[PDB]
Amino acid sequence: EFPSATAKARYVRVSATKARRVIDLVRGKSVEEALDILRWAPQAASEPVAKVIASAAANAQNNEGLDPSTLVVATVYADEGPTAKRIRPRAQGRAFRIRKRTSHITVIVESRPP
Amino acid sequence: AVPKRRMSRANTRSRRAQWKAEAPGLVTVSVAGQQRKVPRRLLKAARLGLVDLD
Amino acid sequence: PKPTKGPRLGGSSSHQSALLANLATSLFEHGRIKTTEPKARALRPYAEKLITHAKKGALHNRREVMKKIRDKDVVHTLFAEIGPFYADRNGGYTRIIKVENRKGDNAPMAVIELVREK
Amino acid sequence: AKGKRTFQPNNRRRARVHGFRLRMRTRAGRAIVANRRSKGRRALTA
RNA sequence: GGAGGGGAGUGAAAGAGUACCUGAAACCGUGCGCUUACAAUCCGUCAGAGCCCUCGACGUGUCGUGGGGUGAUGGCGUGCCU
RNA sequence: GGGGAUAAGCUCCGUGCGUCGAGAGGGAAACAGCCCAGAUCGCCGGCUAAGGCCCCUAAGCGUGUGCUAAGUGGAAAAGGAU
RNA sequence: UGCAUCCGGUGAAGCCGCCGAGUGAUCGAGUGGUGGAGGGUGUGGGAGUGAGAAUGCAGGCAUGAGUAGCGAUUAGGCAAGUGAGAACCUUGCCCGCCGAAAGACCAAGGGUUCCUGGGCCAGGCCAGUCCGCCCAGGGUGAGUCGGGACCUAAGGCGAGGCCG
RNA sequence: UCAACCAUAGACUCGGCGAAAUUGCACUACGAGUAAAGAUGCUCGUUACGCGCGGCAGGACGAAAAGACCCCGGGACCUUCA
RNA sequence: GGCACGCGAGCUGGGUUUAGAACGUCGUGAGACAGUUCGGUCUCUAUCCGCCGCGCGCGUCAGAAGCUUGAGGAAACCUGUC
RNA sequence: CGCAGACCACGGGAUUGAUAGACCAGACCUGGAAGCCUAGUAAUAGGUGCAGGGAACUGGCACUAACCGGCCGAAAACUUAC
Repeated sequence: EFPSATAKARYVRVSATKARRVIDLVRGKSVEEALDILRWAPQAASEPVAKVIASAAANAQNNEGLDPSTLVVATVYADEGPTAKRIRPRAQGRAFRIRKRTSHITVIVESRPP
Repeated sequence: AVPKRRMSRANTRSRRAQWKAEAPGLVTVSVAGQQRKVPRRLLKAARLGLVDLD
Repeated sequence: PKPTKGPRLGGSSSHQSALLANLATSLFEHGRIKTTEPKARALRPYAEKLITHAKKGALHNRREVMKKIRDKDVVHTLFAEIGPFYADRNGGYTRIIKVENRKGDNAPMAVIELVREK
Repeated sequence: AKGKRTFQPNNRRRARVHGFRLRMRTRAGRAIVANRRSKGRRALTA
C-alpha cells in the first residue's frame, strides 16, 4: 500500500488492442524510461499514452506532493469504450459495417522507494 | 475459402500474443550539458544537432 | 554505377534516373538534403562520380555531366568551387546521417551531406 | 459500355406525368389524393 | 494543442457530472493462488497425490464426523433437438 | 415357406416365438435387434448368471489322463497325398 | 386483483453474493455489498401465465483478424513556411501527364456546393494546419442573351355535341 | 518438344485505417477394423515437444444456393376431332 | 488394374445434360426421340487436420563454444550396340 | 554487408579494420569519342588515338560509413559403491 496517483483518458480514438500492443512494454517500467520508450516507439498509439503518463506524474507532483523519480507505472489498462457504426458499401449491392472504435486508458503510478 | 468453426479462446489468444512489439535499445546522450535517452542508430545525428528532442 | 539489385526506386528506371538527377541537383545546390534512406544509399555513388568528373575538369567531362542533370547553374557551381575544393581528397565526398523516422509511414530518413573538412 | 440506368431525370416530364393536374384530370387520380391528404402526408404530388 | 482527467468545491450521495435513476449477461482487460512445453483430450465424471485459503479442538506447530479453489495421474464415457 | 440363381444386410406371408422400437447395465476387441438380465434412491457390504482367470484386464503360467508340430488355434471348396 | 393482517427512507424491490434447505419445479420472515420506494403473507378469483432450437424478430458483442483491401493502366521530388503536430497544406525551382482532352463555353439535372473569416472529437478508405466537410456573414443586377407577353406541327384538354 | 531470364501491379516486411461470408463444441494425428454400409471424436496398436510465419490444396462428404435431373402433391401457361 | 470408373476450393470444357435452330421418324397439335447436326458464363481472401520448408521458446540438474557417433528415416537403383 | 535470403534465420567484418561504397590500375564488353586540324561545293571521310565511355570480376588505398553502447547470461540436494 504505497502512495499512488491516478490518471485517465476517455473517448480516445485508438483501438484498445493497438493500445495494449504498446502498454505491454511499460507495465512496470519507471515513468521517465517509459516516456522515452514511447517517444522513440514506432507506433501511432504512443502519443496518447505519453500524455496520460505524464499527466499522472504531474498530478502526483502537484496535487499530492511526490518526488518524480520515486515513481513507477504500477498498473495500466486500456479498455473498450463506445463504438460508432458506418455502413460502408461494397459490391453486388451489398453493404458491410465498419465499426469505428475508441478506448479508455487508465494509469495508476505508485511512489516506490528502493 | 471460409472457416468452418469458431476458433476457440485458447488458440485465438495464443496466436494473438505473437502480434507484439519490441522496444528500441536506448542509450544516453550528453545533449548540451544534460542527458537524454535515444536509440543508438541516431547517436551521431543527435550529437551533431539534427534530432528533434522533445 | 552498381545497378539496383531488385525493383526500382519510384516505379521504373525512367523515374529512378530522373529522381537521382533531381536529388543531385538539390544536393549541389544546398549541401544537405533530407530524404528516405535507400535514395541516399543510391545517391552516394552517382554524386561522387559527377564530382569526380568535375575534378578532372574539361569540356568533355563537362558535357558528360550536362547530359544528366540539366542545370547550368549547378554545373557552374561544381566546376567553379566543388571541383577544386575536393582535389586532394581521393574518394569519399559524401556522408550519410540517419535521423528520426517519418510519421506517415514510419519510413527511415537520412540527411546526406557533403564533407567540408579539407 | 452501356450503363444507362433507368432514371434520366427531367421535370417537365415528371409533372406532365405524375403531376397534380393530371391526377385531378380524372376520377381515379383524385382518390389518390384523398388517401394521401388523409393519411397525413406533406408532399401529395411532385 | 485540445478532448479528457486529478485535486478544490456544490450536493444528503458526483459507486447522481449534462455520454448522467438503478445499471444484468454476452463481451474486453489488470492483479492474486494452483496448474500447464513426451503429449492423442464430446473436453467431463468416480478415486486421488501435491500445494494454497478457511472454521474449530489443541499447543512452540497440529489432526478434524470438516468445508471450499486448483487438481498430477488411473478407470469409465459416441454433442442437443426434429 | 413362396419369388430370385433354392444369391443378397433382397422382397413377401405365418408364429400366446423373441428382442429393438419405447430398454439402461455385463459379455461379444469397438457393434439398435445376439447370450445374460428387465434399472425406486443411497452404502469404500456379500453371493451368482452369460462370459472368463499368462501381462495389458480383477480372477488359475490350476489338477489328471491322452491328441496337435500345423503358429493349426486365430476363414474356406471340388479334389490330391506313405 | 377481492378480503384480513405484517415489514418498509431506523433503508422494500432489483442485482452480486456467502451460508444453508427441500424428493423435484425451487426456496430462504438467514444474513453481507450495491441501491433508493414499494412489497409479503393465507384464502379465493382471472391469465397476453414458464423458450433452447421455428435457414425465428430487434439491439448489442465475439471467431475469421489486427488478415484481405485502401478504387487503375500519369511519377513524384528538394528547400523555406506557418503550425502543438506535416510524405500530402501555401510558395520557389525542377520533373512528369492530357493536349478533337484529363483544355475553354452552353442546355438538361442538382441546389449554395461560389467568396471571405473562423474551425478542425463527426465525415474523406491513413494523418491532416486541408476539403465540395462544419458555423456565421456576403454574393447572382439584362429594352438587344435563353424563354413568356408573337405563331403553330406531333399530341393533349375540349364549350356546345354525338354515343353509352 | 522444353523451358529459361528481365521489368512493372499485387503477393511478402514495416507505420496507419480496417471489414467479410461461415461458425454446436475443442489443447481438432495415422493406420487395420466396427458402425445409418466412405470415422479428427469409437476399439486395438503406431507416431508426435509448446507457439507461430510464407506456401500447396488431398479431406473436413469444405462455403454458397429449403436440387435445377428423377418421383409425389398443388399451380401456371400452351394445344386439340376431351 | 485400384485409390468417388484417383485428382475440376488444381486446369480444361471437346462431349453429355438448360433455354436458340435445322434434318429424318412418331403425333391431327402443342411437342418428344438411350437418333443426328452448328452454338452455349466453371464462383471462393485456406479456420483445422495433412504436407514441403523456415523461426521463437523451453528442455537434456551449473551457464556456454566447437568437433561428432548413430538408433531410425529418406534419394538413387534403367538398359542397349559393336 | 554477401553469389545467404519471403521477414526472421545463415555467413563474415565491426578502427588491434580491406566488409561495403568511392578512387587508382588491370581484365572483359562496345568499337575509333568531344575539341582542333586537313580534303571536300555538301552530304561527310581521314589524323591526333586500342581513342573515349563503362555495372557486378580482380589487386591496392582507410578518404566517407562500420560510432564515445544498451541488454541477456552461472550450481536444492540425496543414498549406496568408492
